[PDB]
Amino acid sequence: ETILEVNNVPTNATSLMERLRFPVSAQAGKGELCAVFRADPGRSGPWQSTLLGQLCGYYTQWSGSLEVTFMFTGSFMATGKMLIAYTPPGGPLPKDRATAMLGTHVIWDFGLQSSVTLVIPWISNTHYRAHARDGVFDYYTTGLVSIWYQTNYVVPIGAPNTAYIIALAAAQKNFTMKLCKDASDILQTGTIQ
Amino acid sequence: GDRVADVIESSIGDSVSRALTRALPAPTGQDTQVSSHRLDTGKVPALQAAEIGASSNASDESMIETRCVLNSHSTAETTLDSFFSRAGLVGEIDLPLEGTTNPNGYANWDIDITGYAQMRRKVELFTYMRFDAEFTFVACTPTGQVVPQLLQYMFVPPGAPEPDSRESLAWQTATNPSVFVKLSDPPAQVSVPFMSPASAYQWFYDGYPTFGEHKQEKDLEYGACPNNMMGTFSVRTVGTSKSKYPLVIRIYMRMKHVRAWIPRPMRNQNYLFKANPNYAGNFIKPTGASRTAITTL
Amino acid sequence: EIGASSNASDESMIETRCVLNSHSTAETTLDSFFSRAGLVGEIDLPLEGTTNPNGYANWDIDITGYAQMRRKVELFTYMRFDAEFTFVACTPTGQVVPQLLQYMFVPPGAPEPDSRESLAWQTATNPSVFVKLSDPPAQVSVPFMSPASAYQWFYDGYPTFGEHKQEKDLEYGACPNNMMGTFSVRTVGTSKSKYPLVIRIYMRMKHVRAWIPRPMRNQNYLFKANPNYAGNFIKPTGASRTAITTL
Amino acid sequence: GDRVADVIESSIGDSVSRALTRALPAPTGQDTQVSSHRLDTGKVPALQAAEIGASSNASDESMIETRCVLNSHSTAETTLDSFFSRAGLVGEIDLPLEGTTNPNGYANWDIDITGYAQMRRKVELFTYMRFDAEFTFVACTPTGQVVPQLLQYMFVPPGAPEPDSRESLAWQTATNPSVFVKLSDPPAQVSVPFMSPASAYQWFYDGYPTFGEHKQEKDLEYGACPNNMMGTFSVRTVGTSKSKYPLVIRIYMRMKHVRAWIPRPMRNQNYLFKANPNYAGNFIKPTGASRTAITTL
Amino acid sequence: SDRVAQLTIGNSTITTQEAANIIVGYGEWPSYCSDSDATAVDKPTRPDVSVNRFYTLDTKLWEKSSKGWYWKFPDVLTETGVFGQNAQFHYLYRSGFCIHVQCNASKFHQGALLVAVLPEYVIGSVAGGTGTEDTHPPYKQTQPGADGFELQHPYVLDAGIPISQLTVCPHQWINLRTNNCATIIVPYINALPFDSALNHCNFGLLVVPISPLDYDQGATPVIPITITLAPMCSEFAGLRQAVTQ
Amino acid sequence: SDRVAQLTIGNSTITTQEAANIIVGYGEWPSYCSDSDATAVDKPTRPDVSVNRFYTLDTKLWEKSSKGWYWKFPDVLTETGVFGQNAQFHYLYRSGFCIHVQCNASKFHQGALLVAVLPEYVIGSVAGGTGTEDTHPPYKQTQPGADGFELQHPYVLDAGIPISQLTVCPHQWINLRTNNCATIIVPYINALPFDSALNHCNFGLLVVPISPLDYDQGATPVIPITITLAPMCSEFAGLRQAVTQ
Amino acid sequence: SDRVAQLTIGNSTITTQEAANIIVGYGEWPSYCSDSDATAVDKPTRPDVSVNRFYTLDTKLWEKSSKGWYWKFPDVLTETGVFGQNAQFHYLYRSGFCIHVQCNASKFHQGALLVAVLPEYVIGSVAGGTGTEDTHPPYKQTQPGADGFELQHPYVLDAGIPISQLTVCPHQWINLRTNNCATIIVPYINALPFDSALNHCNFGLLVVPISPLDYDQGATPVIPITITLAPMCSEFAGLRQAVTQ
Repeated sequence: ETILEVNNVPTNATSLMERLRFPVSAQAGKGELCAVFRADPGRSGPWQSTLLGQLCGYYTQWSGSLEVTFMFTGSFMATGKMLIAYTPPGGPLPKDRATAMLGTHVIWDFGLQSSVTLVIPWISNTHYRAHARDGVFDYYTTGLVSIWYQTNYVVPIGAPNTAYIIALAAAQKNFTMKLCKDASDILQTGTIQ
Repeated sequence: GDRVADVIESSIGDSVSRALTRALPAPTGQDTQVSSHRLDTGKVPALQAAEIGASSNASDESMIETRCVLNSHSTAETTLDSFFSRAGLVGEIDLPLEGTTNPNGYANWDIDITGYAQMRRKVELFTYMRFDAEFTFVACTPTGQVVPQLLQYMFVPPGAPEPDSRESLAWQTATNPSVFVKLSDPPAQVSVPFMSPASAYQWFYDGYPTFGEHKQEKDLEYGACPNNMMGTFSVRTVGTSKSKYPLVIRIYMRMKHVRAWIPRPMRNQNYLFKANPNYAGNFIKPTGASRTAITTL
Repeated sequence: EIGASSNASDESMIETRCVLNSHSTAETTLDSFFSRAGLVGEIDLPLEGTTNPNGYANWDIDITGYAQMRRKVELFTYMRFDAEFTFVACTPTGQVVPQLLQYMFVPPGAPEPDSRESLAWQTATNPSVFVKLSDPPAQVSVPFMSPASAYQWFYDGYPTFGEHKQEKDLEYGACPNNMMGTFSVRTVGTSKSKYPLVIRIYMRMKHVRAWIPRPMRNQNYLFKANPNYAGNFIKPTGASRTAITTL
Repeated sequence: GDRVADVIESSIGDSVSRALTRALPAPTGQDTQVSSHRLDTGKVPALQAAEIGASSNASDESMIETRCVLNSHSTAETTLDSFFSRAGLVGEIDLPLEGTTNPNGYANWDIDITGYAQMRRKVELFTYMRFDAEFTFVACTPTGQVVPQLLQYMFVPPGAPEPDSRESLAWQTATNPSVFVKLSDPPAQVSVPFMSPASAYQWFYDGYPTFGEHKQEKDLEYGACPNNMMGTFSVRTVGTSKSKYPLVIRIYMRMKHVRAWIPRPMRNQNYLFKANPNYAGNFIKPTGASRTAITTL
Repeated sequence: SDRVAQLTIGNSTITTQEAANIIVGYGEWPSYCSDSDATAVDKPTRPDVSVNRFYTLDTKLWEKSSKGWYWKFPDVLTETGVFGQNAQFHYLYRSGFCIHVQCNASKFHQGALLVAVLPEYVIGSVAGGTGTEDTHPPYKQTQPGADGFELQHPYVLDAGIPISQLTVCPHQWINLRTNNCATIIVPYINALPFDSALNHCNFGLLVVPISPLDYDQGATPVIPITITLAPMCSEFAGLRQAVTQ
Repeated sequence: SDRVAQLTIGNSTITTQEAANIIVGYGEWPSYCSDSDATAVDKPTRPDVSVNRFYTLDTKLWEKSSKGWYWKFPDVLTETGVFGQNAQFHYLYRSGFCIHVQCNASKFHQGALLVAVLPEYVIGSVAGGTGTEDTHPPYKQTQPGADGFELQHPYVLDAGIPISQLTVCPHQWINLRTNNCATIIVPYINALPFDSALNHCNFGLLVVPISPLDYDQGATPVIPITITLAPMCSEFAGLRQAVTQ
Repeated sequence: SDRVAQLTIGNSTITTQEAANIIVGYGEWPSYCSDSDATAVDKPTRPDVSVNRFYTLDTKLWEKSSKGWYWKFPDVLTETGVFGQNAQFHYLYRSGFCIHVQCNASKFHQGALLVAVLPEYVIGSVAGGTGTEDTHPPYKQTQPGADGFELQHPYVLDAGIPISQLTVCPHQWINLRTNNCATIIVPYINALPFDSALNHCNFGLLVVPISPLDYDQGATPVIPITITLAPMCSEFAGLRQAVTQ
């Protein structure tokens, strides 16, 4: 089990105490987007922040995808109706429920159970690609995951309207990861003498 | 249960690439001998025409007869696949003490078979390949003598940053082992296995190795892949004792563990860049010189 | 976790697919083979200098050499491994000169030399290696002689007997006697070298056996195994964006 | 051959409309008797609650007991499906000698159950139907007496042209047989089988019975199909002896061979055209009259 | 314990583990559809499980002054998705269904909804509202699209349909006592075997709140209700090119 | 006597009874494609025989001064038809083929054509013609569409390819002695298992008249040649929504 | 059904009947500890079940602005009780443990806690806070006593320890959905067999609220969390008089 925090957008030290947050408020509740994030786990940022991602950041190749879930912390009567959706690479940014319809995934609902096991199979035709360098070659899309509201953040009167949780992810036997590269980012102003 | 039989038309028995034809093995074979002229039927396989293998309804050889030949040649060790290497000039580089082409004191060269098309085009006759390689660096003086200096060789694995100074971090190369060599020791002799990202090296390939929409900006990656390659090699002098003689290197190339496919025929023209289909159209000349007549030279 | 279907259906609307495997995982282990290229470090023994007024250099042997690449190996705490030290000698300019050099080893427990003529040169229980500048450079194996089951870096304790006071606090990391010794280098003989020399030190590890996973560090130390950090300039392990939807 | 088993997941055994559930028949059944109060387990089916069929974890009848009733009624011949026809006024038409509504001397009426919604709405409670019909035409004088005139009945099968004159070709109606009837004979009594183009008559149907794109022009075909119908009936006087008395007819309707489906509930409003969903929205009144209180009238 | 479902497509999905059980239909056997009675005699095919999966079509809100809504079946997905193009270029269609509507209420909330599936229903349109003046309803009420359309009068269903006499169809209740979600089962029924997807309308859903929505001021005013559908074992006949005519 | 074909779709079709026989390939067994080596592990599917049938794509003319033509495979049908949309919205493709080119000549006509299928061929583009000045070829030669494109130099194939050394590929002759139509057989070959239909180009056809067209004045000047193709037992992987990215 | 406990000592006690189950460790067999490798060779003893029982050590509050807390193991009970004197006058210690933390929340309350047991953890002390100026931390942070000590920075754990990468240790969640109380299982692990109870520090607990405490104004501001521990089958070696030196 690997804790994953996706939208740590703030960049202040005082925000470095509450990075768990993802947006919950008085939503419009008309299929508006909550958050999206592409499938690739091997790129620098809060994605390699995970130990699995930290190890993937040293590697070049990759075979397979990950497994993900997300928790919930509402009260007894408090519930919700969200939407967990994945899109394999090959399309632009999703628009609405129709794009979720185009994407195969599993419908998710906040019932008694909080966890939502989303498994992404080995969607990878090529094990390696033609050698190039960084530039405007962003044409190689890798997929996306979209989070949606349906009715609203629903709680009864007398209950605060805030409930934010962190995500979880891990890897299965199918995925393999090797071909280690050397260190790229490490901070040392002096060396031990 | 088992009521409808719509899907049963399938042909389970998967062996090889997709097709629909079918064949069958046989335990043994057949043989044939030679004879003379005779008008008979039933058994007459004596002569063989590669396409027809029989006689037409208009006689071919009704006027004269033929002869016979005997064999005394062996074909066991006539294969060339790996042993076809022979003598030939290959190439060299230089590391002078004072110069303008090397203002840094070190030389970093991108490792590839694209070194010199003159002899590489002989090997470039194929497209999809799996082989072993060998790099030999022999050091001497530009004049042609030998001097006892202090030199060493550092390897640059792919993915490492390209050094921009004599003191770059690329010298540490933590995951790269070390070879114990010195000018007294025999010159460099390093084996290179097959670490292609794909099943074979991509030269005759029409594609886009970078993600995103294809535009005029992203066209230089044909042949020169910044990251897909197997790395470069950097050479310099390490230590407080700096050399007092300029030096030159000669690079020797050899290939082992031959395994090839995809025959591609011979080229009679010249390129201008790596794997560039462009040709000197204004000065096209045939693969061979002809004559005003074929009868006499 | 569940391995079944809840009392509210998960996939009642659509179906799934299947994938086949063609990958091998027999030789994908990294435990010992994870070593690759990387710069390591060097030292110098000049003829005339101020940092070496004695003509010899004695350095304390340890993995604490340069945190840049050691922190990659320092990701663990309890370890059993074999080590290798390679000393390659050359000129400061980068050439080779036929001088006369040799290497003396300093086992732990021996007194640290304070002169070019110290008794530590005899080192009766230390064997001798037959090497010379003509011979290939130094290549010495180092087994595991830790006093404990593993090397102590992430350890909160007092390795010295008696009550703990402010006086006895420097022994964190730098143990005067618990260590595996140092190495002293000089020139022996009536023929003194006429060229300054430089050495490069190469490190390699074998016989991997590890435990106790310890996660990655995104900050910097100031001493050996010092938990102190640049609190006034803490930065996350990765750079974020004003929005996650678009770059 | 038989190697892959991808398709074998099928469920051959086709019985009825598409679904995925499954059940199984049983040879015999079960029975139950009655008893009194007792605290015991194992066998206690004595009482039956249609939904629960048991006792809750909070007792329902812990304070008092119940009684029993015996049956003496038969339900063998209580079905109404075909026998539900009783007395009721139906309708009539007139053929006067001199008049303005009939300037031609003949009357052609389109045959349908849409005659008079008053009693048809009782039968119109269903949508999909298969039945037999009967038409009775009884002739008399407008005053209410009987006069010995000369009359006869011609039938108009569907597809025939609608007569526009007393001498139209539609009178020949070659494929239509002839009925031997006269005013002396008993009045008309003609059976009508089920010749619907579809499986049932279309009244509650949202569609377009004409090919081509749907526009505002093609909207009148709701209910009044020019060709899909079962035809009309034309009545006139044939022969050189023209009648000297005006006449009136009464049309009697009866249905046989009942077979119905698709229950559709009762209507408390009025239409304005055939099968028109339009209603008097400004004057909607409930299906029953209420009171200021339910306790007392 | 056969109230399970395995669903995953796109990026999100919804499955249940301890839902409000299921409703069975007709106690019957599986089967394909009649084949030896069509106008032509060509062999049929079987599209199988290529694209049948659940995407939600709308998350309908329930408010204080809800008046009623509905949909048109199968007009909901006849125009969108690869199923939309297939239905457009293919003339004959038939499949089963498993309707699963998500309807949750909190501790604060009280109330119920009147969700009735009404097959074969000839739609009661606005028809000018009054209908006495011949101003035909425009096309903006025949092909509304993915939004559905708003029904005018609850207790007559725009056609004179008194409410207490809707009991014929499968009747469902939405209550926190009753269900966290409702299940509806309907097979393929038509008075005629073959028809086009643009001329004939099969039926539609209907929703009218049986009970008014109420809550003490300070709670959520509206209640979203989610709906998705995926036909099981869909088969299309009249196979032809991408030609409307 | 297995040179038969049963073909009927749309409104017209072409089958043969006494044609010029067939060419066999590799003497092999039927099989599906490798499944247990992809990046993901999800189960595959089988589109079967839903849409695979022959529509002609072009009827290429042969004239007095024919210089040569070709096509791009499988770019010919990647943009048109339900196969076009399927290939656009689906990432991985694989199928077999049975190429049947119709090529007839009359009693008057004499001549032959050089039709060569060249797999794996990196296309020799115009590249500015000369190529010495950096003016990159526009997109009007990368995606020509259903028209194909005109090759510049026959005896070098725009890449230095001498003609007499094209013998490696399956070689065919067009003659009234030889054939009333030609058959070509090619399976699916790629140096890599999985790729997209828009980035990588597999190969294309090539046609250059081996013999100049000649006839005494008064006969037909041009000779039409018809081509159609229908992949057999096509299977598509990387199943996803209608999303290009 | 082996989640039971029989506990009664002093005047009060806490046992559970329908708690949140238990967590198993290593799937192993019972055993004593190694005896034939010590510096001396004298026979060992077995203190048995003389004093091992649960007394709560602190009932930690959780508030709106909780920043984090922890403890030092086994420094919590090394100074108090007959166990305290025994540990003081005895040099070698070893025993198993069954950690049971009581954590309840009401209907009103929402939130979660991040309670992580971290073995072998070299403590990240204040060390002057900045640590750039050599002012050594006093003894008031080495032996705090029964009060524990306050950790400075959550997402680095005062040592650079990013939060998302704490997953290695047994991870627990505190939620009214999840648990009315949490169970933690840890055996005796040390890199060395024998050590004193005053020089070496084994590890400690850690608590940082994963979610901020929230509630509508008018409810309880703080949430108490109770902790007790009683080592099972404790054995002490290095038996000597009541002599510290």
